[PDB]
Amino acid sequence: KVGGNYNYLYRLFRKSNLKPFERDISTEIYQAGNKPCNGVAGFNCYFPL
Amino acid sequence: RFASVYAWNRKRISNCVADYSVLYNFAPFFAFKCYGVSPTKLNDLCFTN
Repeated sequence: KVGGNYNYLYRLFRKSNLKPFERDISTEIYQAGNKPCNGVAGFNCYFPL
Repeated sequence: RFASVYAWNRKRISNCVADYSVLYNFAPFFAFKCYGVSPTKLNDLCFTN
């Protein structure tokens, strides 16, 4: 679609590697660690999808 | 003081430890984007230039 097709997404980075034939429905934000992240944040707390 | 945009400088780093710890330099960044390389995974990668 022209600037659409947002229904198909992916994950560029995750906290840990997925197991063989493992499925993860949750899409929580990866914690930064060096800075407390509750909502949006900077270095390591971006949206995965 | 930095240089202008029409006469931007370029510093070559080839014999130094690539410690990506930009967090202590004005951590509230206005625009921190990464292209091709993950933000947190960059600290554990080696390159040429």
